[PDB]
Amino acid sequence: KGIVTGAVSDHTTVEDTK
Amino acid sequence: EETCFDKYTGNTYRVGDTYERPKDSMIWDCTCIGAGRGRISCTIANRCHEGGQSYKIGDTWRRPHEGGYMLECVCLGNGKGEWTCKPI
Repeated sequence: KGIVTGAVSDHTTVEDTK
Repeated sequence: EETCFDKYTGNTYRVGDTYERPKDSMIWDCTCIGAGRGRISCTIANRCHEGGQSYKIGDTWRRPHEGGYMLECVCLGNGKGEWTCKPI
């Protein structure tokens, strides 16, 4: 039977808004 | 007087404020840093995003094995939005 695991890369961002 | 403006929430924040942001079909945990630039730092690392939904650390959810049994999934986080699904 299948098992599946996920995660995220580039998960953290910085932006300027002013 | 120093603020960040987040167009995704449409709200204006003070320095040190935290909030949730909708973007890219996910929920981000954001902080108004300020830095004279309305600077915001946001992350999905402490949430799980699977099957189009957004989960918090410790949440569990069900989904059919794409078959044909159900999977139980859990949100672990582990600093990279980690989740795992196994047959129940």
